[PDB]
Amino acid sequence: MGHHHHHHMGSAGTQEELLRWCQEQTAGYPGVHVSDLSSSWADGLALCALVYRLQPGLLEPSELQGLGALEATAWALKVAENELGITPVVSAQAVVAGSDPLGLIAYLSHFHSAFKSM
Repeated sequence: MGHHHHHHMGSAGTQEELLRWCQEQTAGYPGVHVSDLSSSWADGLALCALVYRLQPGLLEPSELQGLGALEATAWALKVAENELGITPVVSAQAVVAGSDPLGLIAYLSHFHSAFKSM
C-alpha cells in the first residue's frame, strides 16, 4: 500500500495518539496540564509526571515542578535514567525550548514501550 507519502493525515495522526497517551499517564496531579508538545515540558512537568508515576517513592516532581525548568529536565532525566535505565535522547535546553519535536516524541516512545511491556 501507500500512495506517495502524505495526502490527508500523517504527522498529526501520530501526535494525536502520543499526546493522548501522555495526558492519560500524566492524569492525576491536581495542577498539571498535558496538551502541548513543547511548553508542557518547559518546567519538566510532563517528564516528571511520568517518572513519578513509575517511581513515586524515588521521585520529586512537585520539587522540580517549580524549582526550575532546566533543573527539572536535567534532574528528572538523570534520575529517570538512574531509576529506570533510559538514556537521554535530547538535551535539556532543547527540551525546555521545545526545539526538538522528533526528539521529544522519540523519548515518549521509549517510556511508553517500557510501560506497555514492562
